Amino acid sequence: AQSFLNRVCGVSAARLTPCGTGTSTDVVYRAFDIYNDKVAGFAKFLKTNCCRFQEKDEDDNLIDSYFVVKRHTFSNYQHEETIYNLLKDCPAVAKHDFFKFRIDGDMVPHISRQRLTKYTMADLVYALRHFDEGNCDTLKEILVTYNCCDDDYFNKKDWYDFVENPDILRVYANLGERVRQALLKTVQFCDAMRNAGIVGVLTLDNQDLNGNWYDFGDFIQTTPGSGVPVVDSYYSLLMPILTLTRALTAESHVDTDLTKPYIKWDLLKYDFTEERLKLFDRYFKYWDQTYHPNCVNCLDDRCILHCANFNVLFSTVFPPTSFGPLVRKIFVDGVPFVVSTGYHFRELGVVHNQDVNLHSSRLSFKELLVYAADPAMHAASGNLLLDKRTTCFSVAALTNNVAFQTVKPGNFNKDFYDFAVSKGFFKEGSSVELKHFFFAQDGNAAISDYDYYRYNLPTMCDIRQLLFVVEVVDKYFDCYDGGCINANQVIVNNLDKSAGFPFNKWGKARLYYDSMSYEDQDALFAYTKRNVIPTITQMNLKYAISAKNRARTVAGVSICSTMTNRQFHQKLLKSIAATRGATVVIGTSKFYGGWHNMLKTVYSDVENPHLMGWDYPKCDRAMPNMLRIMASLVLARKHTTCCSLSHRFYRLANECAQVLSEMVMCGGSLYVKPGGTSSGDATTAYANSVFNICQAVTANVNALLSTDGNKIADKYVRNLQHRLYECLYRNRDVDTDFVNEFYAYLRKHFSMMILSDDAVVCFNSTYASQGLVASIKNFKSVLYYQNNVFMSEAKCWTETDLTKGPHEFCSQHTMLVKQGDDYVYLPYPDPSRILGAGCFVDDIVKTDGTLMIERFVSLAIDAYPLTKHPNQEYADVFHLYLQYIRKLHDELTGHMLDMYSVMLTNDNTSRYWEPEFYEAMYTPHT
Amino acid sequence: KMSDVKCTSVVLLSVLQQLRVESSSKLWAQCVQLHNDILLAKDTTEAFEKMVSLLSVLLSMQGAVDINKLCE
Amino acid sequence: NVAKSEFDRDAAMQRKLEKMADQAMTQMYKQARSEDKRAKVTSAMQTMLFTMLRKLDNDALNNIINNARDGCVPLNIIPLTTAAKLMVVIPDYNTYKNTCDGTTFTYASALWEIQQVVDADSKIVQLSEISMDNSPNLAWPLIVTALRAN
Amino acid sequence: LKKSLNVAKSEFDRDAAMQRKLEKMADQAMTQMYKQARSEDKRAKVTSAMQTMLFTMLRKLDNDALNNIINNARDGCVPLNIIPLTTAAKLMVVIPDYNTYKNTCDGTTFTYASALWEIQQVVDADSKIVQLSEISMDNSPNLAWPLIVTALRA
RNA sequence: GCUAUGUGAGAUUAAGUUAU
RNA sequence: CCCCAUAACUUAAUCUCACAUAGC
Ligand SMILES: C[C@@]1(F)[C@H](O)[C@@H](COP(=O)(O)OP(=O)(O)OP(=O)(O)O)O[C@H]1n1cnc2c(=O)[nH]c(N)nc21
Ligand SMILES: [Mg+2]
Ligand SMILES: [Mg+2]
Ligand SMILES: [Mg+2]
Ligand SMILES: [Zn+2]
Ligand SMILES: [Zn+2]
Repeated sequence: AQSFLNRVCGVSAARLTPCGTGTSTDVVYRAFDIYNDKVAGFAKFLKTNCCRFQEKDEDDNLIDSYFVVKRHTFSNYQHEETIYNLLKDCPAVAKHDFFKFRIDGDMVPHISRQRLTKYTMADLVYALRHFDEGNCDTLKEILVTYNCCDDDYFNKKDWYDFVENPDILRVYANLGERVRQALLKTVQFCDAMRNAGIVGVLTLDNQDLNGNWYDFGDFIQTTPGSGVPVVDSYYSLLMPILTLTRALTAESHVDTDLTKPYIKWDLLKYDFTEERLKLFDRYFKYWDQTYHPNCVNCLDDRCILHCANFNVLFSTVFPPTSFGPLVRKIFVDGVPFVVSTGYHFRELGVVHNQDVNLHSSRLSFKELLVYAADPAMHAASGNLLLDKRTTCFSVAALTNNVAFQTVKPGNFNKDFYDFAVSKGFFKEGSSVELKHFFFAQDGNAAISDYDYYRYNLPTMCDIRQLLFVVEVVDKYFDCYDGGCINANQVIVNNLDKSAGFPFNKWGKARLYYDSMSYEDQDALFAYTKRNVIPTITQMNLKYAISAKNRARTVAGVSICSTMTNRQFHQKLLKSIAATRGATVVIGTSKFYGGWHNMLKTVYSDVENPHLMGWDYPKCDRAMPNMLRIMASLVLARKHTTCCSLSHRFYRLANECAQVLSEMVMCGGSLYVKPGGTSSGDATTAYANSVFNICQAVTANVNALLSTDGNKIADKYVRNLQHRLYECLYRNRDVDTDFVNEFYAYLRKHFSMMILSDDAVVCFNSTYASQGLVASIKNFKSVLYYQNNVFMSEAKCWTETDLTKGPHEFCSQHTMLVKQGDDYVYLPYPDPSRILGAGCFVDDIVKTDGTLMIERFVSLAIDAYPLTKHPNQEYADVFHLYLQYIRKLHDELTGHMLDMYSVMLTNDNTSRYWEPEFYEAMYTPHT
Repeated sequence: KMSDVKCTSVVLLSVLQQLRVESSSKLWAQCVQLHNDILLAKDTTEAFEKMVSLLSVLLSMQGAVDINKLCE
Repeated sequence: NVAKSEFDRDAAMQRKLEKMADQAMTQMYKQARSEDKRAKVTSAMQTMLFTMLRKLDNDALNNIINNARDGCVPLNIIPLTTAAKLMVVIPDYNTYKNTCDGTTFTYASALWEIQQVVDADSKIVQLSEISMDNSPNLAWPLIVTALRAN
Repeated sequence: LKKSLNVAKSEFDRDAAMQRKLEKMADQAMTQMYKQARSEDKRAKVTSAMQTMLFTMLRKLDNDALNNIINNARDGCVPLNIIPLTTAAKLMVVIPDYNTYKNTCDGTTFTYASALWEIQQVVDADSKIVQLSEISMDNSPNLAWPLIVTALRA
C-alpha cells in the first residue's frame, strides 16, 4: 500500500522506495550477537520482521539510508517508546518513530527507525572475522559503499592475501574513522544510559555503520544516575577490527582531526601513561575491568594479557622512536657510561630496572657481560643510519661500511650423479626428478629476508576469548613439570656455536660457559628476575638445500639471553621432549615404530575420522605480538612455587626485550624487530607448538559459537555452546569445571599432533559438517583476523581415508605397509630431496665420496621406507644408495691398496649395503 | 635434459664464484638470477637460453684460459 | 702362592691412585686454561667498553640527558640527536632523488652535508655520476655518508 | 692333567688381544692419515677440477648455442657483456680477425649463439666506426683487428 | 675370596654426520 | 660470519653392572 510508505516518512521530508513488496516484511540474512535461554552465539540468522524502505536522493539515486519499520508486540512497542523518550536527546540514538497502522484489521504497532545504514557493526565484524574468499559479498558491499574501493579492486587475484597485494591494509584502514566515530557514539550512548538510569546489554547488531543505536527492547529502567550498560560482548568482539582498520589513527593529529598535521611529541618523552589513560577513558570508558598502563602493576598474568592488548592498541598512536631501552648516564670509576636503565614496551608499558648502580668503582664479570650485551653503548657510539631498503626502524650503523653477504652455490657431486644416471635415473618422463638445489643469493639477501617483518602488524586480540583459549591451552599443557633450575643442572649440547653478538668477537659460547662459574651464572639469572637486559641478535643467512628460491635467515641470540633462558625453561621443554602420547610430539622419534605410535595415538576414538593439516604461511614473521606473549606466559605457568609475581613478570619482560622487541643486527647495522618470535631463542619449537594449539582451540571456539543453536539437534553440544558463550562474554573468573569440559570435548572430537609450526588433526567428520568443530574454512578465518595472513587452500590438505596417513607431516609422507604380520605406518620422504642431498653438498670435502661412506648410510636410513612404495622409481633410490655405498667402500679399499699395503680389518661394512640394517630401524623393538 | 643443465649451471656458478665474480655486485646479481632461474626452469628450450646467458660471463672476461680446458 | 701383594697391590693398587691423580692434574691444567681465557675475555670486553666511550661525543649527549626530567631517554633517539655521521642506503635512483639531495640534505631535523657517496662495490661514487641516464650503469645499494653541519 | 694346554687359554688371549689393540690403533691412524691426505688434495686443486668438470659437462650437453659460443671463444669472437635474450638490448662482441668476421658476420647479420644478430656499429680498435667496406678480402688494415661489433638481436 | 682375561648388554661422555 | 630444539647413525673412550674362563 502507498499509505504505509507515506506514514513511514512523516515530519521528515524523505523520498522512500520500498525494499520489499507491498506492506509485507523483508527477510534479511545478517549476523547477530544473541544470548537467550535457548540460543547463544555470534552467528547469522534470518530476521523476518522489519519492513526496509531505502531512501532515494533528490536526483532519484539510492543512498545508504533505510527506514526499518519493525513489527512486534504491543508491550514491546510501548516499552521501547518509554525508553526512547528517556533516551531521545542523546546524539547517538537513531531517530525512532512510533505509530500504529491498520494492516488487515489489526492495528499492528510499528517502530520506525529513520536514516540508518544497510549493515550494522555486527555484519562488519562478522565479515572481517569469518572471512571466506568465496562468500565475501557483505564485505565487498561494505567496501564499495563508504568509499574505500572502486568495485574493480576485487578484480585482482589476491586482493585479500596480506602478503600478495599488501595494499589491503589500506582499503581497510579507510574504515578506521568510521569505527572510531562508532566508538565515540557508543561511549556517548553509555553515558546517556548511565545518566538516565537504564540498564541494558549493548550488542553490535543494534548499532548501524554510522554509530546510531536502536533496539531498546531488552532495556530496564532504574533510578536516574545509576545505569549499568554491559559492554563486554560489544567491545570484545570489536577488538580485532580496531587494528585491522586502524581506528586510532586520528589520535596522532594536533586536534585529533585527520586533516590537521601530526602531533610532534617530545623526542625525549617515553612515559605515555597519561595519554594511555585518556585514550582508555575516551574509547573504553565503561569497560569495567581495571586497565593498568604499565603491566608491572598487574595481579597474575590476566591483567598482563588484558592490559597488554590495550597497550598494543594504544601504542600505534605514540611515535615508534620512544619504544626501546631507556638509557641513563651512570658513572663507573668516574667515567660516565650510557647503559640501559629500563625498557619501554609496546605492550608491557614502562618497566624500570630495580638494581641500579649510578656510582660504581669496579665492574665484575657479570656486570661487564651485562653492559657488553646491552645495545646502549653500541647504538650510542655509532653513526646514525637511514636504511631505505627496509621499512623497519633503523637505529645506528656500528661500522662505517655496509656489509653485503652473498650465499655461495652448492658443490656438485658428479660421481654420485654419474652413478645414478648409469642406474637408469634422471630420464625423460621419470616420476623422480631433481627439485631440491642449493639456491644462491646476491648481496641484497640478508636485508631482503629481514624485510619480511613488514607482514607483522599490531594485532589486538579478543581478550574475553583469549583469556579462555589460554586456559584450554594450559589444560593441553598439563601433565608436565617445570620450574627454575640451578646452573648445575643445565644441559647444553654443542657448547661452541656462536655466543651471540658482540660475544662473537672474543670466542664461542664455550668460553662464556667456562669463564662464568656456577655461582656467577646463578647471580646473573637472579639479576634477570629483577632487571631488564636488552640484547643484540645477529642475523645469519642459512646455507642449506631447499626447493624454493626464498632465502632463509636465522637469528643468533646473545649468550647473555640463552644462559638465563635455559635455566628458566629446561625443567620444562625436556618433560615435553620426554613425554610420549601427548598432544605435542616434540622429542618423539620416527624410528622403531614411533610414526605408527603417534598416528595411532591421534586416531584415538574419534567417531567419524578425517585428517586435516596446515603450514602457517609466513610464520616467525607474521606471528602477532600478543600471541608470543601468551605463549611465554603459558610456558611460565610452571612457576607457581619457584618464582614470585615480580620475578615472573620481569622474566617475561626480559624475554620480550631480548626476543620480541629485540634489536636485530642485519649486516653491520642495528635495526628494530617489529615483533614475532626469534628462530633461535631457547623455546622456538615449544612457543610455536603452544601458538599452534592456540588458533586451533580458537578455531574450534569460534566455529562452535558461529553455529545456529536452534538448528543443533544434540542437546549436549547446544548447552555446551550456551555455557561457552557464558564463560566467554558473561563470566569473569575461570570456570575450571567448564575448562576441563570442552577440553574433553576437543580431545574426543579434535585430536592433534602439535609439533612446532606443523600439525595433523584427526577430527569428527559429522561434527565439522554441522559446524561443531573447526574446519579448513574456520582455521583460515581465524588466521585472517588473528595472524594478518591469508592461508591458501593449496597450502592445506585433508584425508577422507585413514588407511593412508597424513598427506604431509614434517615433510614425510605416510603409507601403510605390512611389516612382519601386522600393518604399520612408515614415513617416507620426497625422493627428490634425498637425491638432491646426495648430489648437491655444502663443501668440496663432501664431494669426495670415499671420505664419507658415512652420510650415505644416513641418507639411506631416511630413504628406506621408499623401498615399499608401489612406484618403482621411488623404490629404486634405496637400491641406488646401497650400490653407491658398496662402490664407495670398494674404491676406498682400492685406494688403501694403492696408497698403503695394509688394508683394513673391516667386515662391519657389509651391513651398510644390506637391507637388513636399515629395515631394523623401523621395526618396533628398540 | 634438465638433469644435465641444472647441474652444469651450478658448476658454472661455482666456478664463477671461485674466480671472484662476487666483487662486482651487478655481475654477481645477474649471474645469480640466471642460475636461480635455470634451477626453477620447466622447459629445456627456455632453460638453455638462460644457460647461454649465464655463460659468456666467464667467456667475456679473460680470467680463465680456454684453449687448454678443451684439449679433449 | 702367597705373593699376591707383590703384584696385586705393589703393581696394581699402587697404579690405581695414579689414574685419578693424573686426571686431577689434567683437570687443574684445564681449570688454569679456563681462568686464563676468563682473564683475557674480561680484558677484551673492558677494553671494548672503554674504547667506544670516547666516540660518545660527550658534549651533545650530556645536553640531552640533562634535559630529561628523570634522567632516562629512549635509546632510539641517541643516534638521531648526538651522532655526527649519517649513513644512508639508497636502493633506487628515485629514493636518492626523494630522500637525498646534492651536497646537503635534511633528515631528523639537522642539515647533513654529504662528504662522500659509495656503492655496493665500495670503491667510489662521484656526486656527478648519479643521474637518471647513468643510473643503470651503477650498482645501486648506494651508501651515502654525510656529516652534521653546524 | 690340566694346566698344560689349559693355562695357555687366558694368557694366550692376553698378548693376542694386546696385538689386537695395537693393530686397531695402527689402522685408525692409517685411516685418519688417509682422510687427511685426500681432503687436503681436494681443497688444493679446486679451481682446475671445477673448470675441467664444467667443460666436460658442456661438451656432454651437445648443444648448439653453447657449442657455437665456445667455438668462437676458442680462437676469436668473445663477448664484452652478458648475452641478451630479449629482442631488444645490444650485444658487443670482439672480432679478432678476418676469418672470425667471415665465419660470424657476413653482411648485416652476425650469426653467433645460434641466432642471427643484426649489426649496428662496427667500431674498430680505437674507436673509428668502420663502415662495412674495408672489412672485405681487400687488405684490411682495419687498425688492430679487434673490431668490436655492436649488434642487436633480430 | 683374589686378581687376570674375554664376553654381551647398556649407560655415560665427547667428535663427526644426516634428517626434521 | 655460521641460531635454538629434537631424533638418528658412525667412531672413540669411560664408569661399571652382569656373564664366562683361567690361575691363586
Ligand atoms: C623459522 C621458524 F622460526 C618458524 O617459526 C618455524 C617454521 O617456519 P617455516 O620456515 O617452516 O615457514 P615459512 O615462514 O617459511 O612459511 P612460508 O614462507 O613457506 O609460507 O620454524 C622455525 N624454523 C624453520 N627452520 C628453522 C631452522 O633452520 N632453525 C631454527 N632455529 N628455526 C627454524
Ligand atoms: Mg536489535
Ligand atoms: Mg530487541
Ligand atoms: Mg610455514
Ligand atoms: Zn592489569
Ligand atoms: Zn622460576
